[PDB]
Amino acid sequence: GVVDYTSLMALAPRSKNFLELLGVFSESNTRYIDSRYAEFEREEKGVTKMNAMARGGSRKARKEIIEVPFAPLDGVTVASEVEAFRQYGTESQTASVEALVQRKIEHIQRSHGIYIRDCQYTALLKDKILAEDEDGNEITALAKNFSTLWGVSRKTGAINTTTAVNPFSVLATKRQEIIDSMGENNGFTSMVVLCTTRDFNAIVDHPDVRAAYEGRDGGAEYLTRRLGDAVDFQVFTHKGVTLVEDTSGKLTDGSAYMFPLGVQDMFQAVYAPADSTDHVNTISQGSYLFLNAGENWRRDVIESEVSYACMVTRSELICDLTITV
Amino acid sequence: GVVDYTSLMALAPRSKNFLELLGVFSESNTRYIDSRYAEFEREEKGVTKMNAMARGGSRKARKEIIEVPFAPLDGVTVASEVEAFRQYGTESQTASVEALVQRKIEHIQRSHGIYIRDCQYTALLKDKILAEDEDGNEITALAKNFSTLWGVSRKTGAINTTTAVNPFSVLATKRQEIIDSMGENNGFTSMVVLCTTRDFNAIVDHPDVRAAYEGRDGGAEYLTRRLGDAVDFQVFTHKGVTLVEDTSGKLTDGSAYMFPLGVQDMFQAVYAPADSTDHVNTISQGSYLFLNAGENWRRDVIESEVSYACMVTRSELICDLTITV
Amino acid sequence: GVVDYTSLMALAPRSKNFLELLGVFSESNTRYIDSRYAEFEREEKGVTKMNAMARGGSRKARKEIIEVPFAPLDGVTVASEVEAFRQYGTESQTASVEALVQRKIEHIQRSHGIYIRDCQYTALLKDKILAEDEDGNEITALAKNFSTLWGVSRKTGAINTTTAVNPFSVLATKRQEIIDSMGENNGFTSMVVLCTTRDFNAIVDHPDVRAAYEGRDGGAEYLTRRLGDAVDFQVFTHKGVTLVEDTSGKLTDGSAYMFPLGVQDMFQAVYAPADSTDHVNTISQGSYLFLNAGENWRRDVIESEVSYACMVTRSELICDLTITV
Amino acid sequence: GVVDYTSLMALAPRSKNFLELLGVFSESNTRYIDSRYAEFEREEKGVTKMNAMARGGSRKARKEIIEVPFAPLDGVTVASEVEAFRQYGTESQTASVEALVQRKIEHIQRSHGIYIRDCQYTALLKDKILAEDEDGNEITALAKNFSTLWGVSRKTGAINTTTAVNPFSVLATKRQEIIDSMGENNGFTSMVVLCTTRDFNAIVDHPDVRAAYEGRDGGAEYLTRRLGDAVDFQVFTHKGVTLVEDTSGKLTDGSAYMFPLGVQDMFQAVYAPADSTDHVNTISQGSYLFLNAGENWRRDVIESEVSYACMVTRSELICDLTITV
Amino acid sequence: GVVDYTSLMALAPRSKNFLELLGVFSESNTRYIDSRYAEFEREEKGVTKMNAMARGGSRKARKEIIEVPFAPLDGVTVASEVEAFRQYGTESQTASVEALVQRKIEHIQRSHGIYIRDCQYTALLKDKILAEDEDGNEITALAKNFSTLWGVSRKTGAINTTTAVNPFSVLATKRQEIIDSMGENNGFTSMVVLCTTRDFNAIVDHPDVRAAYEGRDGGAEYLTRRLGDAVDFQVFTHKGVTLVEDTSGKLTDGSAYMFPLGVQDMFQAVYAPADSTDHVNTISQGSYLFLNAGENWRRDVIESEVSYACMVTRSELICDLTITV
Repeated sequence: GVVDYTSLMALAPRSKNFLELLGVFSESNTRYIDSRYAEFEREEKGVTKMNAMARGGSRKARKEIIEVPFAPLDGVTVASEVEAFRQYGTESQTASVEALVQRKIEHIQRSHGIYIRDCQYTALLKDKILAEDEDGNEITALAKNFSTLWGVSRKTGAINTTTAVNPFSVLATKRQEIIDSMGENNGFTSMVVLCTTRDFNAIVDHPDVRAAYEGRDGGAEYLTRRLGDAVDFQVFTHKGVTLVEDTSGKLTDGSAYMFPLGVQDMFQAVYAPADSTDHVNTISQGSYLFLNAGENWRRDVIESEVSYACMVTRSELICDLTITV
Repeated sequence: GVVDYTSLMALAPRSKNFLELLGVFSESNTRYIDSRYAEFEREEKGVTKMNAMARGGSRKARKEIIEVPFAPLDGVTVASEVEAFRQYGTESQTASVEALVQRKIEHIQRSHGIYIRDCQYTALLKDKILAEDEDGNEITALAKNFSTLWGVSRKTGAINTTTAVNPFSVLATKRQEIIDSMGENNGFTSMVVLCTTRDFNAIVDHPDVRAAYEGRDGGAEYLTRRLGDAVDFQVFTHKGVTLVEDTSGKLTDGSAYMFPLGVQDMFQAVYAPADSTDHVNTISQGSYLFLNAGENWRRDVIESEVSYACMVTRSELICDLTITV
Repeated sequence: GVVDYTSLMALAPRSKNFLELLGVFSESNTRYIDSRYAEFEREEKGVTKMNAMARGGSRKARKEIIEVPFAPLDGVTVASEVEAFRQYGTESQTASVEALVQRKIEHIQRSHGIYIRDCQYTALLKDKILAEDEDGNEITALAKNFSTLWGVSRKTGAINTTTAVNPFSVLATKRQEIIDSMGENNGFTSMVVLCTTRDFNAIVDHPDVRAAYEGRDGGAEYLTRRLGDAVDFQVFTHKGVTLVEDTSGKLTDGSAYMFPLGVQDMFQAVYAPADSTDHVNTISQGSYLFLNAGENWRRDVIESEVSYACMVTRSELICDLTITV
Repeated sequence: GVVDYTSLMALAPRSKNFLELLGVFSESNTRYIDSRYAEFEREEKGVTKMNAMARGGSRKARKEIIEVPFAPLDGVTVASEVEAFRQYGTESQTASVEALVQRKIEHIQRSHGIYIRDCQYTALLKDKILAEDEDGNEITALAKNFSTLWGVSRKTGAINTTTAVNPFSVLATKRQEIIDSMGENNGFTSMVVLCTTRDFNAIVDHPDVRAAYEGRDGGAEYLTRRLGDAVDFQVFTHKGVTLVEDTSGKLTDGSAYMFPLGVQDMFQAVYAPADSTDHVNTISQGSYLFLNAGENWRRDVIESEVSYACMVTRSELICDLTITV
Repeated sequence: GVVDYTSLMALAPRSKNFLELLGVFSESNTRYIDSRYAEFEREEKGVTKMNAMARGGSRKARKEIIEVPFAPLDGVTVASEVEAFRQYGTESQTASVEALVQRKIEHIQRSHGIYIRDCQYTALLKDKILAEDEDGNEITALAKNFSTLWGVSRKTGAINTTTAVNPFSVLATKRQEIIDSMGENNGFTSMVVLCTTRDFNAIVDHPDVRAAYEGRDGGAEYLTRRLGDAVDFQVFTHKGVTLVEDTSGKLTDGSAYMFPLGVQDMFQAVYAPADSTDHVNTISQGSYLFLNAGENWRRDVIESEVSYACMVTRSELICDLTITV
């Protein structure tokens, strides 16, 4: 005796974390599937068009299958007043049958968005799929490192800005290495450096560049700043690279990362379907919601789960930079 | 012989005071209830999701009940020309049956907004619920200090910017204390310092920071300034904290407060229902309005009341800073 | 044989002079009445709400009546081609029956707006109602000084910026005097100084403040500048007061005025009805328009009139400052 | 056998040249007439309203008639595929019956806009109506100088910025002369100086003002710049006058003009009707278009013409300034 | 047994590369035709209007025909789940029948946009039509140089900014040469210099102009920057010319180009129809899409092709500048 209420999940769309705002994981490179196994094709080849004749026809991608981790947050009790989920029809919406549903959906979306932000930051920073048990111990049968998955390796770096010299030389060399790795595409938009607030301050005021960054600060001139105005982050552009001060808190100090934006199919995502006998071999809606009124004779629960995974197919283009303060 | 006209309250929505613009008390963390007693749950725990299996289930909040203070401003006399509250139907709206109603509603909303701003500023500054009699004497049976309510304590500070040194060190230490208090969440957006105009000027031009704040003033670069453009306040960002010059007038001189923005469920609010035999155990519309035409044989009155309360559940994260000029 | 065409007055709304843009006289504090006598209530008291009980009830304004000056500009002749005022119906609008009406209405609105701007500037500057005969001689039976009307007095000042010292000290003292006059309200938004271009230049570049105003000019940072972008005025903020360079031309040189913005009911206005046997004891539409086709056998006229008045109820808060160059 | 297609002219409205963007010749002071002779009334008098009584009534413009020059650009051949001007009905619009019509209309509008910009620049600069034959020789029977038309004279000037001193003194004196000429109106908005790029550079960097214009350049602070953002011109404000660098190309070097903006009825325009037996004593649509399919047995032509004229009624307020580099 | 699905191409419009954003190749100067041969008319003459009489009538363009290169990217296999191209009707859209189609269309549009950007950059930089075989060898029977096509020649330049002097003198001389080439039109908007990032940095910080470009950087003041805010490029204006730092990657280092914007008919484009027996002598939709379900008994393919060409009719106005670092 379970009734589905997944459609109401759209009544309050999630927010957009800093990575989503930067466009690293957007709604474009994210597809909904109908199986627990998700296909990701890392197409690194040429699809160039060329001139042909009026007749004569004329016109090999490594893809991998993984298991999408399951994460239910079904912990929820219906208060028998929040049983106003019998919406639409004729309803009594006003505020009584609208605001309660909106608040419940907003709470669920906040929890799901926190989980998804954790997944995305794990994919970008640790270069692996997030999958952990209740105790906080990684499930090695689901946490698959991308480098060891695609048969590829990632770049590194080592900079200490306290002593002397301009650190941006290493960043430029990494830029040349990355663009050589892209080769026949070279389709990056900008070079961003996700750095902590302390690292940003340390690298922004050292005497080699302490004048240009402070005296000649081009406020509201950077493309990211103009495209932002929804977050209070601080940016600085120099030597063809941009320093971005992440303020989410998940960026551990002493570890800044530099990577390009705009490379197609570099970052992907998926929304596997929910575990059920009715939702098997059926397309997924992303975040689910079921109202169970037969699990317990005393209270009815609101079961909610989300299946989601991320990877960096072109993981070779990420510079796992290390800073020292 | 009383007819209700609460629905017309929406014809002129209230303004948004500085606290509402900053997002401290917004329409999100504010719910309408159907009883004089309001429930507030200070959930400070972990609701993290984790990986599970295809089967096996897998998935303690202190809440307190208070009395919502009642505040009627029913003082109002119908002029027998402002008896045009027989709107809609066919009406004669034009200006005669529209502008009078709009002006009356705007006046009532202005009074209610002043009262609500007083409530919110009392909750933030004095860390207690505002409840006073006609003489201006606190009703101790309703004014419940939040610290002594949740079994929690608040932080303090002591800075004199007239002599020397950079005051922001104390602010940074308080920031670390607050983020340690949040612990496993650390989900603050920015560190704002509600300071008076005199305190702002004193702390902005002392010679330790007199150059950066004046010469290197990043006008229209702060997130608050970009998100504002509806108030003429002045802001300054330094050392990872923002100085905000409140211009509402309710911020007494010599007492600036520093607190974080964005912490979920830290600030809440409620709208208890109106005292009546028809509005008991019925959801509330916020601000009410009744037209009484039998109270006095001579004149008819316009009774209006609003029930409203605020608290700071995570009161431990507020730094009750003290400044000296 | 007269047909009314007052409704077409809305086809081209008036502009907004500098005072209207600043919000001194807006559409909020302006009401339409149905008599030649207008009521203005200077409520300077407390309407504060307070806590009460579930039962027990719980909950003197000087208002004055004046005569609204009448001002007809009925001088107008119908060209017998501008007799296309038989609009709507089926019409022939295209451009023939639309642009002629629009141009006539725009001309009438321009004249009325000039008159109304004169009324508003007289109310603010000379602190009296504008009422003059054809020769330009004041009608003392209608020109009622606000100070001698409300039983109140206004403030003054005296500053010469040519010699030395910072003039803003006098402005600050006047600010304290005004806020003391408001007392239990203190609800001003900003301190604006309506000053002429010559006075603005004289007070902006004297050596005491010649550096901050020029070198440290916070362009596009003032609230008025951000809220403007529809006028080319120049502003400067210092010592908690703003210097505004009026460019309307009605501000005589050597006389700058400082007054607060946002004080409720300080500035009011009214639109008395037109003088007629059909428009007596009838609500007013503001600006009227009648087509008279029986006044003269040769030509038909377009009679237009507007009744309008302004006052400063809280006149005690205006600083009639005097400058010397 | 001619069918009219004037209505399709609105499918692609013209652009707005620099003069139109500045508001010198806008859609407000431009009326459509029904005769080859156009009436322009230079009303320089007082229409001020004044107080009157409840009864007693209470309440000479030089206008000139000119011939509107005719300018046909009927040179056009229908390709028998651009015979898709049988639009609407049921059509086949898609792209075939839409884009061809749009391109033809855009071409015609571009030619007409070039002609109209020439007319407007001739009216402003040479202070005469543009009317020339095919050879480029002025038709003295239509080119009527405005000064010799209204019985008025225009101002002049003489400045050489290469040597020394501040040129703006002459501009200020001309400003006082102009405002004295306006007298009882004085309703100008700003003092603009249409100057060439070379003249702008010469007058902007001479050592008397080389510091303020370069070091203290108030970028995006001028009213014109904020109201622009559709043209890449450069502006500078000083001494109550604005220097505007025209980039249209029709401003000959060594001749900059200073004139006020906002003066009512100073600049006017007209759209006389097309020369035909069906369009005589009929209101005009501005730019016409006729499809003639009987003029030539071989090809059908697309006849298009526009009648248009401009004048400066208050020509006495224009300073025909002369610069020397 | 082939069904056409060209209409769905509009479900996801292409992006706009840097050249399209600058307006070099926009949707205005781009027409859809119905033959493999495209007509381009380089009209460099006078179409000026002039005054005429009420009667008397009053009122030679080199055009060339080329073959539009054909470029199919028909390489595509239907997954038998992406056979949801039976959209509309009643459908099951939700996400299943919407997102798959949207993703396929977005992929096809991305490939086509890359091809079209290559065509446009070849037309602008190499001044020839792009046409190459699979091996990447130019088809000389389709690659027609514009100079040798129109009987015209292009300009050149030679600047080395490393040594001394101001390079902008050569740019100014080229500007005068170009405007002399335009002659009786002179209708350019701005002088842009498409330069690489390295060339931009080299030419922006050399000591002759190292101060104005850095100290006096007019951020957000250039017209291109205001009209942009969709790309993170950097611009600088000096001596009446603008330096633009292209970041697309197709601009080879050591070769910057200066050319004017706004010249009518200088840049054109075309969309020839698809090669088929049903799409011959039929207007073109730009990018096509056909679903072939009889080509192979095993899998069905998604055939897609685009015919497209560009030229610079007024090629004489482009300065093929050469830089040296």
